[PDB]
Amino acid sequence: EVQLVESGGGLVKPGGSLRLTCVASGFTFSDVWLNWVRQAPGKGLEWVGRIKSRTDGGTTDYAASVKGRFTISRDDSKNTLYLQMNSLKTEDTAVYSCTTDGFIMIRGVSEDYYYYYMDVWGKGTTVTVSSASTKGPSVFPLAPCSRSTSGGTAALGCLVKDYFPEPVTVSWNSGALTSGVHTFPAVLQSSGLYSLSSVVTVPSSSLGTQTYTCNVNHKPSNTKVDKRVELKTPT
Amino acid sequence: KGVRIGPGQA
Amino acid sequence: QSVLTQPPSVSAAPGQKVTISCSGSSSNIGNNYVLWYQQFPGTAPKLLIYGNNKRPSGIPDRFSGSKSGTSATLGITGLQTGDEADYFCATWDSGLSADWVFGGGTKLTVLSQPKAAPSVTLFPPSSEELQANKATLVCLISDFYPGAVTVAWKADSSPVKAGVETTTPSKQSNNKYAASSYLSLTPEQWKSHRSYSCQVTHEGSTVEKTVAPTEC
Repeated sequence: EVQLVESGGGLVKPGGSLRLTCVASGFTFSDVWLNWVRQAPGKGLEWVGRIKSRTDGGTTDYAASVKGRFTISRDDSKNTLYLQMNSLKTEDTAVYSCTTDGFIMIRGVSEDYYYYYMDVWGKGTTVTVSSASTKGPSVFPLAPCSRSTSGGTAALGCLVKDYFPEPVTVSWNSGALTSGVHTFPAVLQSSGLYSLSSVVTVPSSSLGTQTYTCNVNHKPSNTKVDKRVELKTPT
Repeated sequence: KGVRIGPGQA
Repeated sequence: QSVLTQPPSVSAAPGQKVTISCSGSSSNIGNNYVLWYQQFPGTAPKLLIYGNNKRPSGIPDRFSGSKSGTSATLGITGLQTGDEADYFCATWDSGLSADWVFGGGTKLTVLSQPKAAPSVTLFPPSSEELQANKATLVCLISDFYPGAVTVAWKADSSPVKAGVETTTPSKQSNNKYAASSYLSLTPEQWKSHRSYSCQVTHEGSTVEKTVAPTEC
């Protein structure tokens, strides 16, 4: 039962501060070095800093990207690790995890070799630095540029723009339409707002036979939008 | 004693 | 943008072999030892290789590692469907802070179904959005397998990177993958070009869609 659990993540305005906590259990905390690492959406892992064990000095090292703004400290009596973040910037947005430095020991014919590595990993806590706040989405119709031609299929849809926070739900014709429907995962903009699209594929030669209305629901802001999408009928 | 292979090690 | 560079994805059938490269510099891979990790969704990274080529107990010899100059490689033979996961390299920097540094990660797909090219649909900005003083071109990409593509936008056949936001690929209900990309422009810019294209590359083949302001 070896584990690390972090908490404290949340939404913070640029220039703000936030303190994260990481509780360890199942092993002798005071004996190991610990790290804070972070990973922004769709990007690679980035080491934030470390704090050595009391026996090795208990000193800290920080990535160039955070030194001077972030402070790492430990409390061996509480098996707790801390990360004090000040002067937060939007680029500090990411999932923050704590890890320990462990090792594989090899008994050589003379000396014992210790190979260190990030051993235990917490599941992370999410930190969002943005000036964004609860906002309903603007819904726009998605219709093909070139007019649809009979035979084959046509795609139509709804663009659900600038909402926050997740999630949003989309149904078509009050749920009566599910066939050929595909709602895509949202994209996150630099502004901190999300946007997603939902599209339905239908027989081209069928356009004009009925109507298509997307029902968008954004519970966080208690906003509901019903928008009919009208495509040009094949000529 | 012992050889330490990793960051900030002896 | 990762300190260590790895190909985004790799794939092969069961029983086959693959290699995953990790490129760095003298200050990281060049001076120090390479580690490799295997990671499954919602699970902590697992040590596969340490000391460039040593396997922890439990890791079978199908897994091997090697280091040469400023690059390292992870080899996996006798592919098992159970190997489908993400793999990333790691080592430390020789700088003043001795940072642990990591590769961006490589998704290994163990082919369990035939490859499927992506279906691409490109929508122009709607008249309603243009009247709201905004313009978004929407490129929807679906049903591809393996789950990795690269997206490139063009305006008047010229590359465009600014204003582009592309999502990571996500598994669909049917086990194939989807992704989307958005190109944001002002209404004025939108009307200035004659054509715009969303080109999706998957397993060496490119699928393309185009829209023209005059036609919409």
